[PDB]
This record gives sequence, C-alpha cells and structure tokens, in this order.
Amino acid sequence: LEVEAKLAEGRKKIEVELQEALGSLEQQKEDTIKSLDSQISALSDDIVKKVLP
Amino acid sequence: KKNLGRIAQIIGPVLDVAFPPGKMPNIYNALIVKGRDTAGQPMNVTCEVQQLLGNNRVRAVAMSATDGLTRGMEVIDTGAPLSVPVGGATLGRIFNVLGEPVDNLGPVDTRTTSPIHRSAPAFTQLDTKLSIFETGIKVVDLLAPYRRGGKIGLFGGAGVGKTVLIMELINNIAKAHGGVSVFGGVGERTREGNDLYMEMKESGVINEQNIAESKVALVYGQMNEPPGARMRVGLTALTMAEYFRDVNEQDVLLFIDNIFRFVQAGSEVSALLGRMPSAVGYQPTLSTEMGSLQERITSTKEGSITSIQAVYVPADDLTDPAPATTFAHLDATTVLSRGLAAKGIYPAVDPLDSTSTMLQPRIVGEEHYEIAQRVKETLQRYKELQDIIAILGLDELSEEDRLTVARARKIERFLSQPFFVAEVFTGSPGKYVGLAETIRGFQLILSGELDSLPEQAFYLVGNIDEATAKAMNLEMES
Amino acid sequence: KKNLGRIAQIIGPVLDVAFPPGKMPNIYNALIVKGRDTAGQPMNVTCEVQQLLGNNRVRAVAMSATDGLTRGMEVIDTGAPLSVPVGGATLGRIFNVLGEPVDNLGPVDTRTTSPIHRSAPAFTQLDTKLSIFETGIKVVDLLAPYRRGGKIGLFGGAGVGKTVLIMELINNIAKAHGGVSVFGGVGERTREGNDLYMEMKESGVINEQNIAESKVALVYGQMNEPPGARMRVGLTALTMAEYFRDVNEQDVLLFIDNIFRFVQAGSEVSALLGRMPSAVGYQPTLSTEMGSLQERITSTKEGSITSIQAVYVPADDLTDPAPATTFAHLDATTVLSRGLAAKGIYPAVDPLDSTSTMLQPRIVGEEHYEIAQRVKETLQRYKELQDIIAILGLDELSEEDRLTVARARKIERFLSQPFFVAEVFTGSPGKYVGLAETIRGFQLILSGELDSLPEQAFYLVGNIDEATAKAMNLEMESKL
Amino acid sequence: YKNETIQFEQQKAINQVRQRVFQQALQGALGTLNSCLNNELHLRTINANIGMFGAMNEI
Amino acid sequence: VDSTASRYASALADVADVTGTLEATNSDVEKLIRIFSEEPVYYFFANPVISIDNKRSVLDEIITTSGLQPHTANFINILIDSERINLVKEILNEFEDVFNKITGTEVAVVTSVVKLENDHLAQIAKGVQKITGAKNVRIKTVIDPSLVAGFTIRYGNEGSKLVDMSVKKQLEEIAAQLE
Amino acid sequence: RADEISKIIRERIEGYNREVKVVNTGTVLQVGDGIARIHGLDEVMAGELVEFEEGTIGIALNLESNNVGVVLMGDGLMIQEGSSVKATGRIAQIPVSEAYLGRVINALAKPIDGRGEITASESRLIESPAPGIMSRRSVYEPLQTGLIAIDAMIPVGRGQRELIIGDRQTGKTAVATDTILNQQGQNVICVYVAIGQKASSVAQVVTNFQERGAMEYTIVVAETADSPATLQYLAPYTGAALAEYFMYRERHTLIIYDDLSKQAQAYRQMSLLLRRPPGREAYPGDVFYLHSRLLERAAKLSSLLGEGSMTALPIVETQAGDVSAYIPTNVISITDGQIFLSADLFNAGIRPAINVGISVSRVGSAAQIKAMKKVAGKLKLELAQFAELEAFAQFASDLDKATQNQLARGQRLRELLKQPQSAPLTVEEQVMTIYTGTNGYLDSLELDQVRKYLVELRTYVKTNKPEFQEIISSTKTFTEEAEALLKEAIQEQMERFLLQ
Amino acid sequence: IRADEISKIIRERIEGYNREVKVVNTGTVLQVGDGIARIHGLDEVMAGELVEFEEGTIGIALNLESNNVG
Ligand SMILES: Nc1ncnc2c1ncn2[C@@H]1O[C@H](COP(=O)(O)OP(=O)(O)OP(=O)(O)O)[C@@H](O)[C@H]1O
Ligand SMILES: Nc1ncnc2c1ncn2[C@@H]1O[C@H](COP(=O)(O)OP(=O)(O)OP(=O)(O)O)[C@@H](O)[C@H]1O
Ligand SMILES: CC(C)C[C@@H]1NC(=O)[C@H](C)N(C)C(=O)CNC(=O)/C(=C/c2ccccc2)N(C)C1=O
Ligand SMILES: Nc1ncnc2c1ncn2[C@@H]1O[C@H](COP(=O)(O)OP(=O)(O)O)[C@@H](O)[C@H]1O
Repeated sequence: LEVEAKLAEGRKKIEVELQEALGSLEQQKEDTIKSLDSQISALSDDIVKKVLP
Repeated sequence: KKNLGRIAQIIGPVLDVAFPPGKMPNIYNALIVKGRDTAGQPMNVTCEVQQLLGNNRVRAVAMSATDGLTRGMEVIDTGAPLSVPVGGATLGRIFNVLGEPVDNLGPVDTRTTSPIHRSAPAFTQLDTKLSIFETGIKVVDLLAPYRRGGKIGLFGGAGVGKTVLIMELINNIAKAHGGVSVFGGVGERTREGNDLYMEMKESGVINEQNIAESKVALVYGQMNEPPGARMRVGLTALTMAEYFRDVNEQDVLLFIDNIFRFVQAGSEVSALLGRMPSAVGYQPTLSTEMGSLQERITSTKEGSITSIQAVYVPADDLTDPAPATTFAHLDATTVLSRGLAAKGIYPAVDPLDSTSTMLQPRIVGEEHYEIAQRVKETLQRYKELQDIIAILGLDELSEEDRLTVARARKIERFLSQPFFVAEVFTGSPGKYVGLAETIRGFQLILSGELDSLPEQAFYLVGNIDEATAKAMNLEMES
Repeated sequence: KKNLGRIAQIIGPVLDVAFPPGKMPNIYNALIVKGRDTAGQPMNVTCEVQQLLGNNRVRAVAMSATDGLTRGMEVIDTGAPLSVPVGGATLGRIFNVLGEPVDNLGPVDTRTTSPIHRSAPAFTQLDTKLSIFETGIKVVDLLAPYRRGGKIGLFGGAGVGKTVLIMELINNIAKAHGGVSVFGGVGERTREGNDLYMEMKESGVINEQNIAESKVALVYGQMNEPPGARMRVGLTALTMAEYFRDVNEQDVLLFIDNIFRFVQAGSEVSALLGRMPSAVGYQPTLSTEMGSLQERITSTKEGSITSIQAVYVPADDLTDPAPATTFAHLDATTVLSRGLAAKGIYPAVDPLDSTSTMLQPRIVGEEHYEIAQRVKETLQRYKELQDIIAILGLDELSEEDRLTVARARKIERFLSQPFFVAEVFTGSPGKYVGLAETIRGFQLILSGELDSLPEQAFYLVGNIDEATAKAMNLEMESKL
Repeated sequence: YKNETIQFEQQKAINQVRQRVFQQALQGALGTLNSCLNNELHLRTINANIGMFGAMNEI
Repeated sequence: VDSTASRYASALADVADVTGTLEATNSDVEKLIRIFSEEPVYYFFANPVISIDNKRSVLDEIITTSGLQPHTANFINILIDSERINLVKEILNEFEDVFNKITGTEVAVVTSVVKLENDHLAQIAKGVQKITGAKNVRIKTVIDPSLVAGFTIRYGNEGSKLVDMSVKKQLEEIAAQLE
Repeated sequence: RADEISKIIRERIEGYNREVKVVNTGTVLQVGDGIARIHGLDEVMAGELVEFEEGTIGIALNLESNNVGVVLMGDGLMIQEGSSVKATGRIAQIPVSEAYLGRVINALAKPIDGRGEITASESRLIESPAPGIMSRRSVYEPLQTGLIAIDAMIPVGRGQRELIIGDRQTGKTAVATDTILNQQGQNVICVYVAIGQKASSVAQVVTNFQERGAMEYTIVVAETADSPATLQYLAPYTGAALAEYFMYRERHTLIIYDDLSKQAQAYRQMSLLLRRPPGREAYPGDVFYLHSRLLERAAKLSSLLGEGSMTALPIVETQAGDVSAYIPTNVISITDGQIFLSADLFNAGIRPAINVGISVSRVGSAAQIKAMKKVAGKLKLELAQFAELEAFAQFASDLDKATQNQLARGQRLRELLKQPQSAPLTVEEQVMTIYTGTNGYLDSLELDQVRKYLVELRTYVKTNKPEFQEIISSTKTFTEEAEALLKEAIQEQMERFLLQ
Repeated sequence: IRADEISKIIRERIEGYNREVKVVNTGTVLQVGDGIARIHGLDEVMAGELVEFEEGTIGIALNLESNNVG
C-alpha cells in the first residue's frame, strides 16, 4: 500500500519535473536564438559580398 | 484569374477535364464545374482531381450528380483542396460533403475554413496515456473496456444492432460528456439521420435557440448521395473534429456510421477510374485509403478524439478485406454476431471475439482482469462443448462439464442489458449498470451463489440484485 | 556472338532486347548482357531467350539480379543453350545455375561442357527391370518400397518432414551406394544447403583433402535467386546426372529438392512473358514443363537414374495442379500428413494414401505383399470406425472391433522411427531397421502376441525386440 | 535525455536562422545581379565555361 | 520505341533508306505535318463515318496538287486502308526522329538567357559530337529567361541526358548550407 | 563563433560552385495515386532513385519501351505535369551507423523522434545479396526468449528465421516484444520494424521499451497506415540493412518484422498500380520471391567473417485461423520453422497460446544448451503424444493406472508451460522447472498449486543455493552435481509446501 | 503495339501495294514462342490445314485471325 501511493506520487513528480525542465530548456533556447539573431545580423553583413563568385 | 478548361469525357462520376498546357491543378484540387440544370447555373457541382492523365488533361470525381453535364462545359480550379467551415460557428448544424448547410437555417461564417486533406499528426504529437472509460454496457465495460482518445469498432452484419448500439452509446456518454461530439454519417439511412436530429432537438442538445451552444455538429452524406460524396463525407466530419481538437484543445467524440460505406464508395469510384481491381472487388489503394482516415483521428498532446466507428461486415464474412483491414486499425472491436441476435440475447455482441487492448491488469486492476479472464474461460469451454451437445443434448456430459455448461448459460444471459433506446422493442426500461455492479455480479455468478437459480431470470436485467428480484418474482409465479 | 543487341525493356527479370534485322537468336540461346557493377566495373549477367516476339525483339528472362541494369546496354548471343561443365571435373563441387563454381575453390575444368536443354531418350532406351532396394525405413520398405532405377516422389506441406526424410534417405543409401550421386537443390534455404554441405564434409563422402575422389556433385538453386535460376537449376543437375548415366554408364542417385519450386518460378515469370493465366495461378505451360523435366529424368539401358524428389504441396491440398501433375510421373509416392506430424508420429508417411508400383506379390514376395495389405486394411478399419468411436464411446464396439482398433493404434505408433539425422529433434539416436525385421515385427503385431504391451512402448522404436525391452523398462518404472 | 535533445534542437535552430540569412543573401545577390551588362560579363564567363566543357569532353 | 506510330514511321523511313529518296520524302512528310496540323484536315481524314471511297478521292487530289513521293503517297493510302488514321500526326512526328537516328543527326537543344554567336554554336556542336559519337549534329535555337546566366544543352535519345550551369549551381550551393 | 562556421561554409561554397556531370532528365506524363510515369530517362538504371522538382524521392522500377515507371516515396500532391525529373546516380542507399541505437526512424533512415538527425558515415544498399552457402556456418548458439515453451520445446537459435504466425490479438506482438526486452544483458542488437500499424500502437511499444530500459540497444523502424505504399514496402529492407551492418561487424542481431502481411499488401497495391497482372487473390506472382529475398538475409556467418549473426522473427497474420491462405503458406514455406499462436488456446487460459502440435523448429535441440537438451530432449514428442492420448482417452471410459499417470503428468506439464506477461525465465529457472516437471514430482500436488509451488521452489533455490546458478551458467551442462542439488531442493521445498 | 505490324510487313506493303493480292504461296514467321507461331499471309489456307515451316517443323492452323494465322 505504502509503495503504491508513494510511487504514484513519485511518477507524478517525475513527469511534472520533466515538464518544468522542458519549459526551462525552451526559454533558454529562445534566448539563445535571439542573441544568435543579433550575431546573424552581423552574419548578414559579412556574407553577401563573398556569396558572389 | 483562376485557370479554366473544358470537360472531355463524362462516364458516371468520372469527369475528364482538359486544361490549358500551362496550369494543371494538383491532386485533390476542387474543380468547380459551372454546372447547368433545367434552368439556371448550378455551380454546386464540385470535383476533386484524382489523376493526371497527361496531354494537358486530368481526371476528377464528382461530389454531386453528373446527369446534366454536357461536353464542352467550363471548369474553374480553386487552387486549393476542398475546404469546409469549422469553429464555433459550425457548432449545432447539419452539413454536406461540400460543407454546405442543410439544416434549413442561415449560412456559416467562412472566417476559418479548413481543407479536407490535412496530413496526419507526427510521432511527437501523440499521447500514450492508457485509460479506461465505462459506457454502462455490462459486456463492453467487462470483457473489452473502452479507451480514451482511441478508436472503437462495432463490427457486425446487417440488422444485428450496430445503429441501436451506437445510439445507446450516444445517450449514455454524449449527454454527460464534457466536450463536444461530432456525429458524422457516411451513408446510413436518412431516416436514422432525421430521427437522431429529432432526438437531439427533443432532448435539447442542439438548442433551437442559442445554436452556438450545442456541443454537437452533424455531417450527413446519406445512402443516396453519389459515390463521390460518400467517399469524402467522412473526411469532412473528421476535419471538423480535428479542428476542434487542434485549436480548442478539447475532448471530442466522433461517431462514424459507418466506414464500410466509405470503403465501398472508394471501390465504386476506383472501378470507374479504371484502376485494376484488387481482391474480390475493392480498390488496390484500400489499406492506404483506410489509413488516410484512421490516422488523423488519434489523440494528441493538446486534445483527444475518442471516435466510435461502426463497421459493417459484408455477408457476415469477417474474412473480407475491408473489415480485415479495419481490425488492424481499431483499438477495441465489438463483434456483433447474428446467432446471438437470433436466439434473442441483446445486445448481440460476441463476448469471446470482442477483444480489446485496454484489457490489461496494469490498466484495469487485477480483480477486473481475473473475473474477465474467468468469464472468457467458461464461455470458451461452452463453445467447445457446443458441437457435442448439438447432436446429443446436455444429458451426456460429465459433472464438471454440466456445471460449466449451466454456468455458461447463466453468464451469457446475465451479459444482456435492456437499453434506453430499446424500450420501443422490449418494453422494459433501460438499465445502466457500471463496473462496480458488473464485477461483483459476475463474481457471484462464477462463485456459484446463484447456482440454485433458474436461467430466464437473468434475461434482460441490469443489476445482479435485479436478476435476484426477478428470480424471486418467477418463484412468485408459483 | 558477333550480333549486338540493345536492352529495350526490363520489367524486373523480363528483358525484351532488340537485335539487328537478320541476326536473331534461337529459342533458349543464352545472352550475356554487358552490365555495370555499382563500383563502375562491368557486371556480366546471363539471360536465356524465351520467346521471339517479332520486330527484331526477343524476350529473355534473367538468370541473375537485374537491379543495376539499364536500357540500351550491350548483349551478345552466345548461340548455345546454357553450357554447364560436365564429367568428373564437377565431382565434389558446389555449383549454380550457370555451372559456375561457388564452393570458393579453383575454377571448374572447362574441358567438357554440355548444353542444358536437350531431348529425352527414345522409347527403345527405356530399361525395364522392376526391382526394389532397401532404404532402412520401416514404413517405406513395408508399404511403399522404392524402385531402383526409377523415380520416387515425396509430398507434404511445409514443416512435415520431407527435407529431413531426404536427409535420412541420403544417410542410408548414398555412401553405401558404390555409384555416383548428384544433389539438385531447387529453391532451398541456404541454411539447409550449408548443413548438407558440412554434413557430407564430415561424412567423408566428398573427401576435401583429395578432390575429384568424391561421389557427389552439388547444385544449388537457392531461394534468394530470381526466377531464372530457380527455373534452370533442376535442368542443370539433370544434365550433370545425364552425362553421368550415359557416358559413364554407372547407376546414379538424383536428389531433387524441391520440384515445386520449378513450377513456382515458372508461374512467377509466366504472367509477364505474355501468357494468359491457367487455373489457381499457374502458367499454361505447366504439364509440358513438368513432363519435359520428368521424361528426361529416367533410366535407360546404359545408365540408371534412381531419382528421389520432394514435391512441396501448398496448403496441404493435393488438388493443386503441380502436385496433380507430379503424381502421374512419379513411380512410388509417399505423402506426409500434418496429422501424423502433429501426433508426433515421425516419419509422418500416410500409410493409407501413399502407394507404390513395386508393391506387387510377384515383385516383392508373397508374405511381404500380404503383410503390407493387412497393415493397410487395419489402418483403414481404424480410420473408418474413428468417428463411430468418437461419438459412441469405445465400450460399445465388438470384441473384434476394439481388438483391431488397439492393434491399429499400435501399428500407427510402431510406424514411427528415430532417425539418425532427426536425433537433434527427438533426442534418441537413430535405428536402421531391416526389411525382414519390419515384416516380422508387423506379423507379430497383427497376430497379437504383444497384445497387452503398452502403446507408448511401440513409440520411437526400431525393432520389435527393442519394443519389448522398452515395455519391460516401463513395467519396471510403473511399479517403481 | 531532454538536455541532449534541446542541444540538438538548438543546433537545428542555428541551422534554421542560417538558412534564412542565406536566403536573404541570395535575394540580395539576385538584386545586384539584375545588372544586364554584368550578365554579358557572365556571358564571357560562360564562354570560358564552354571551354571548360570542352575540357570535360576531353576528360 | 515500340509506339505503333514509330513502327510505321520506321518502315517508311527504312524504305526511303533502301531506295535513296531520303531527303525527297523528308521534305514530303515535313509538308504533310503542316497539312494535317490544321484541324479540319485531320478531322475529315480520321472520322470513320466518311466513306473510304471519297476519302481516297480527296487524298488523291491532294497528292496531285501538293506533290508526294510515289512510296509516300503509297504509304498514306496504306494507312487509310489499314485504319491507323487516328495516328497520322503521331506517325508524321516519329518520322522526324527516326530519320534523325538514321542519319545520326542528333538534334540538340541549347538554352541560355540571350543568343550565342554561331562560334559558340559550333563549339557546343563539336562538343556534343565528341560526347555522343554521332555522324552529324544540328543545334536548335532556344532562349530561357528562367536561367540566370548560363547554358544548359540537351542531347541523347530523348532530351534525357542534360548538362547545365545556370540555376543548378544556385540550388546546389543552396543545398550545401541547407544540409 | 556564429560567423566562423559560416566562414568555413563560404570557403566551401567558393570551392563549391558547379561540377559538370551529365544528369539524365526527362518529363512527366502520368501522375496518379503514388505512381508517376516518366517520359525519357533512357539511361536510368533499374531501381535508381530519381528527384522530382518538388523534391520527392522516387524509384524507377518499370523501364518500359516508351515511358519509365517510377513509384513515389511520399505524397503525390505538389508534383506538376511536364516538370523535370532528374536521375540521382544512386541505388536505394541508406546511411547507417551505431548512433541509430535508440531511435524511431522513418523508412528513409530519417528520425521521427525529434532528437535531431543521426550522424552516419557508411551507406548500404536497401536490396543486398545474401551470404552464400560457404559464407555461413550451422546454428549452434541459443537465442534466449524467456518463455518456457519457446525456449524449451521449439528452440530459436542465433541466426534462425522463426515465424511468429497467429490470429489477431493472440499475443504475437507480445511474444516478439518479450523476446526483445529479455535481451538486456545478453549483448544483442534488437531492431523492431512496424509496417502499417497505428501511430499510437507504435508509441505504446516505444514507451514500453523506454520504461523497461530496452531502448538503449534497439532501433524502431516504424511506419504508420498513412505511409505511402513504397515506404510500407521498403521498411523491412531498410531494417534488414541496419541489422546487416552490425551482423557483418561481428555483432549479434535480432530483427522483428511486425507484420509481414501488411508489407505484402503494400507490394500488392503498388504492383496493381503499376498495372502488372495479378495472381491468386490479386497478389503479384512473386510475393514468394519478395519475402524470400528479405528473409534469407538472416544467417549465422562463418568464422572467416567474424561469426556475426542475425535472427529474424517475422510476424504474419492468419485471417480467421486459416494457414492455407496464400501469404501464410508462402511464409511457412520460406522460414525456418514457425510458432503458431491459436486464439482457442488464448481464450482457454493457456498464455502464451503456443499451439505446439503444429509448431516446429528446424534447428532443433542445437539451439539449446547441454542442460536443457539433457532434461528435455524428448519433451515435444512426448507432449504431442500426451495431447493425442488426452484427446483420445475420453472415448474410452475406464483406464489403467499407467495411462492415468501419463495423463496426470501431461496435465502437470501443461500447467508448467503457462507463462505470464513480461515475466522472463532465465536458463537456470528453465532447466530446474523442466526437471521438476518431467521427472514426476509434480503429479502429487494439484493443478491449482502447480504454479505457486513452482514460484516457491525457484525462489527457494535462488535464496539457498547459488551454486546451481553457477553450474548452469559457467559449465552450461546439467551435471549430476547440480541434479543432486536440485533433487535436495525439490524434496525440502515439497515438504515445506505440504506443511504450508 | 499491335500484331501483324512488324515494321517489315509494312515495308513490303509499301513496296508492292498496288491492290490487294493473294499471298497463299508464302508466309513469313512473325512471332514464335512456347509452341505457337503467328504467320502472316496464307490467305487461302483452311482452318486446320497442316502448314510446314522451314526445318521440317510441321504446324496446324487453328486460330486464323485478321491478318495472321495462329
Ligand atoms: N437491446 C435490444 N433489444 C432488442 N432488439 C435490439 C436491441 N438492440 C438492437 N436490436 C435490434 O437491432 C435491429 C436494428 O439494428 P441496427 O439498426 O442497430 O443495426 P444495423 O441494422 O446494422 O444498422 P445499420 O444498418 O444502420 O448499420 C432492430 O430490429 C432491433 O430489434
Ligand atoms: N502470457 C501472457 N499473460 C497475460 N496476458 C497476455 C500474455 N500474452 C499475451 N497477453 C495479452 O494478449 C493481448 C494481445 O497481445 P498482442 O498485443 O500481441 O496482440 P496482437 O496479436 O499483437 O494483436 P495484433 O496482431 O492485432 O496487434 C495483450 O493485451 C496481452 O496483455
Ligand atoms: C437511369 C439513371 C440511372 C440515370 C443515370 N443516373 C445515375 O446513375 C446517377 C444519378 N449518376 C451517378 C449520375 O449522375 C449519372 N451517371 C450515371 O451513373 C448514369 C448511369 C446510367 C447507366 C445506364 C443506364 C442509365 C443510367 N447516367 C447515365 C444517368 O443519367
Ligand atoms: N524423423 C523425425 N522425427 C521427429 N521430427 C522430425 C522428423 N523429421 C522431421 N521432423 C521435424 O520436422 C521439422 C521440419 O521438417 P522438414 O524436413 O523441414 O519438412 P519440410 O521440408 O516439409 O518443412 C523439423 O523441425 C523436425 O523437427
């Protein structure tokens, strides 16, 4: 009985911690893409001149 | 300017459309023929590009009648697949294959349209939450529990009770169901359709005033609509259901009745389109046309579609390719038999053959699992002894054999339930009996407390104590 | 060879190739398509002209995988039906359809060759001696004796034991037979081919250490190969054995397996070549195809081809056309029944369905004929009273009825035998049984001297003395 | 698992924005390339490439 | 190709080959194409309801007026007799490429933004001959503005085999970074 | 850091402008329901991939006289008539590497798990030749499944194609899944191929794998019912390619086609859409060759190839218990013995529902260890004989003590073979169980206490005496020593059971 | 894609078309495989008449068709 209740609770906890970690990785990834958007403005500057052979 | 072309050949629903060299439409682009009738221009004739015949012409099938189209009429191409209105506006209405309202009321707001051919959800957008769901049918809740978000099939012949069974499932579940239902009828009786609409109005589900709050949307391509229509009414109903699921993130019910008419419509279409026939008469793309429907139904992370699809088995032959291909798709199949219906045990589901995937102990509980397996055991033993007892009689069996036979009779009769939509045939009220009564009643039956009881008292009773009371009433009839 | 044709259509293994107007190959003339392997090197694939269809176009099937070929490649008409190395050069060697060596040793001594397609012997050549040889198997040598210098056919569904029974017939007959054997494998699992190869390796019959001392030459038309090889390897092994019988005039053994894979590949290729379908799915050229094979496999005055071949029947049904056409060409037939296979009675030779032409009084001895007749009669009485029993109970039969029922079940048990090669399947070692031993044991069984011994004592037992010993051991185990 | 998954997916997002910026580079390339007189320069370049095609013909 | 049209065209052209009236019937069918190109000519000659008698009559009048080879007028009457007249345009079209495969005249399609000089035409023609192995090459003139700056010349039995550098370079350097 | 990778990219594109190679390219005449004819392409090989302008992979199968028959690997919607199609110069290659372990992938060896693309160096042909006669050796290793019936009576050895045939809902997928997830500590490579199955059913299998831990060493090449016919047809070949890449590199492999009848249906569809003529039941003539070219790439390679191995457990489906059907008879002819799963035995409580009477194993006792061979050589024959006798001993009313004792021991043997779900039995437990049964100890106690006494006996030996485990593992032979230990254990635990 | 149109019979018809004449003296071999043969000409042959090719291989005219003889 004790392991049943506590393990239901434990698997619930594991899945909701999975969802929290997922949200955190999502927000971090989006921030990195925006910083990359600034870096890639610099990239857009330094590409078009060489793209023409 | 939408490109325009001429009609080359008309042979049944096949419409051969010649187009300019430049812009031939893609597959499934709804070709709208201008259309001419007795007087006036019925633009209603809508097709679907199915092939590219080469030499700047294409082949399409007609979602309406073709009698009246003459050679040299023009076509327009809408550049997109045939779209249908969706959303809150479509809640509480009757529709066509063309997304055209039939319910004798105003039009629908075309703000959010959805094409019919939308690719299935990917592998990351599934859900593996195994879950039971009771319906109040003793046998359905016991021997083959139903699943949430997953398909269910009422395999059976004709006249054995698929429509009555699905109507009773409607009245049980949908009335208290916490989301939306989408009843889509792929080629069933227009009388059944009208009567269902009448019940939806009498009970008030589609509120005649305030039609926006109705939680039920109907799509009807009946048994007289052309095979071009009865092959895509299903897809229309499915697009409505999956729009609800994808956007509003709800639990949707989708009652298809019944997909074999869709399969047969496909057969009649392909035979005229000139493909080489596969087994006995079907199209070669049968598994693919089946899956292209069955796979856009599955429950996703945002919403869940628990569709109950009746399936019609031709000539009582489960070996036929259409049921033998739908079995691979459905989760829990309820095989209605004709023998049980003849001997009167209604509903006439076959307790052995009706097999689920959710009937697992780590899903349902070991007590339910044990009692279900024991019922299947005793019924299997009876089915085995049936051949011997046909010739001889119950007189010449052993002691355990006679005990198992008597228990089997009592089981197969206790497995019956009077329905709320069967009161016009039995006269006995409906009897809703959930799993809490079901498991205990069968536990008593396979324990043997009711061994001294007669058999006829379990016939058409909900509760096990209802059967006991009727038994004491049978002994009260001396 | 001079004339150069261009590949025009390839629908899988069907190659329609166009030639210059005047130089058109003959039917069955081999074609060498100049291919190109995926590494850029050429890939020579052989073909065989099946049908001249006009417009300078012939239809040739591919003996090898066509994947990688293209339209417009070169082809060259070698003018001859497929030439296979023949003679003593091929002894102890593993081959393919084209006579190529695939045992991965030195190439074959190309000195002698012979075209695969040829004609049957005339009506004069037919050798007529009706004489049986002993195979060591009880049910075989009692109810369906095999005809030396004849044809023996085995029927059965898949998983019943005809491959293993050919293995058994090999292990008994082949090595002791002073003559030369040839094993033809038509549509055979690579596992079973390799098993045969390594078992004959260990058994010394090939004598690897000194090649060209062997007595067996192996051909292998495997199952992975396209329909051309499965159509031609039976004829290949036949042409080898035919050289052996004619030029070397020594008694040959020809194990063909299967014979139905021949007609399988035939029906596969037929629909594409332009023919209309026959019955259940076979080709129109069925009876003449199997006749062309069988009437070439025969015994003449010079040499005698004793040929065992297994006919795999589909779905256990003997009404299929290819089994139906084999029966008329096979002298002594033995059908395996999935029922006898299920009840563990192995070998599962159906005693009532299987018949032989050798089982005649004058041919095999009066007492042997009569004992065979009594075995058949008793088993038939059992299988007739079967359902009478099954619905009445056993008590309500007469004394004679119950007696013959018990003795028939005892015969049915005794017809089983531990095989040398089936040791892996049973667990007990094999038992070669002599014909006289079989006859005597069945005389005892029908006369009823063992008529209180347990049934399971007659199970997996060679001789009746071994059966009595087993009964005594069980009688000890019972009280102990 | 989610850590390595988001690492892979972030790399794919870098690939995505790379695709988009390189699309912009190609559009600006075509915009500058719309010079018809430079096409004639590209025509003499493609004459040199006809010479190179003769070289490949030799190969 | 086993197209029945190609069968008849091959028969006609091969009769022309074994006689020596090759160009004389080449011009003949070259004009027959433009005869049948106008629709009522083909419709009249093809629809079977019209009597074969007056069909042949009008065909003989056209023979006399426009001028046809003996064997070629014979061949057209052979078609009108054996009822392949639904395939007349197709036969006249397959005659062209069967005669080209007879003379080894590999007709090639070169495609650029603007016209090239006949010096470039001779360059590409000699290149196509040294890759093909033909007896002769006749280059067709085309312009394709969908190309940006380059040439994509076609050869082979059909226009199957192709070499190209205008926008193939664009999409192939697309795919490198879009790996 | 963001720009320097684009720097290497631009030094690439400077050296990457154009390379003049002659590509075969013709036009498109017919496009319908996955099948598209081609005009031209006179130099495209048989089976060579093509590229439609949209970017759709294809395969050219029918090289007809005028046109080319090209099947589509994908949808056929965006393809336009008259557009160009370009030959690729490759033949059905598949990128393969060790990274695939743990990935659910499409038939194009592309991931659908959302874990980003798989890095692969080598590329192997979808259609590949089989190892020759001399390039294999006989089967001698055992492949452990975990079920007592399968691993005792009808053994499956490493490199034996064993067909799991059976009706619907009889436990075929469960048998294959248990065979897979039993392999955690045996160092094999599993490959689960699903052809024409529910996306959700595939997801259930994958989640079960992920929670049981068997995902580390397992690829799941899955296709759903919406997948095009060419993809459903080529799925098992790609799975077999992934398997063969390890099989050659001295690994041990296990692949499960589940199921084959859906692939045969996909090939029937694509052949009937290529307008080829149909044979019996509208199948093309060569579905036999179709299945054989796939299955006969399972083998136990010789010593001069590293003794690699690949065992195929293909699953088929008898519609309505009929083995006489065309595809079932073909596959029971092709494979190396089969395993029949009967719905009647599933109903009547005998799980797994292994109908032994029509089950076979062509490798035989050569796929067991010496211990289980010594304890159960005659087991399948005697169990078949006892099935006969128990079937026959009801016609006769009265019987003697010897027949009744054989009958009772046969029923105890039937109680032995019952095996629950996801409960694997190691070889030690299997040997001791077969011993305790076949000797004749179990006849005294009754059929309801059989299973529980077996559980208690196994727990008792595992607690008390680990030298039985040690013997059966290290020595692999059922020595008189281990037999004496096991008999002591049976006696002691039988007395204790009588007490309890 | 039709029988009797072999691109050589058309050639000889182009050579000698003038009017429709008998051919029963001669007959070419158009298609031959698996024991049959289609023969153009023999316009006066009877149904069942033993026809004889080169090399002495006899035949029988069973299926007389539009322009050929099976
Ligand atoms: N609980 C019940 N009691 C008595 N009769 C029943 C019951 N359920 C179903 N039936 C019988 O079923 C018959 C009609 O079955 P139903 O229309 O539901 O199936 P169907 O004919 O297959 O439907 P469809 O053809 O539209 O799929 C009625 O005649 C009715 O007598
Ligand atoms: N040994 C066992 N003990 C208990 N239950 C079992 C056992 N073996 C199988 N089952 C049950 O049988 C059911 C069906 O198994 P499975 O999923 O293999 O069906 P299936 O044959 O794959 O059906 P389909 O082929 O249509 O997918 C499962 O729900 C499983 O719980
Ligand atoms: C007498 C009825 C059947 C008229 C037909 N109508 C139909 O069958 C239905 C209404 N369909 C599908 C049409 O729109 C017309 N095409 C036909 O199928 C048909 C079918 C048909 C075949 C043979 C005889 C008569 C009709 N049209 C000819 C029709 O107009
Ligand atoms: N004499 C025998 N005793 C016991 N089993 C046998 C015997 N012969 C064959 N078998 C069984 O038959 C199975 C396959 O037989 P096989 O020879 O392959 O028949 P087929 O070739 O028709 O499939 C083997 O696994 C083996 O166990």
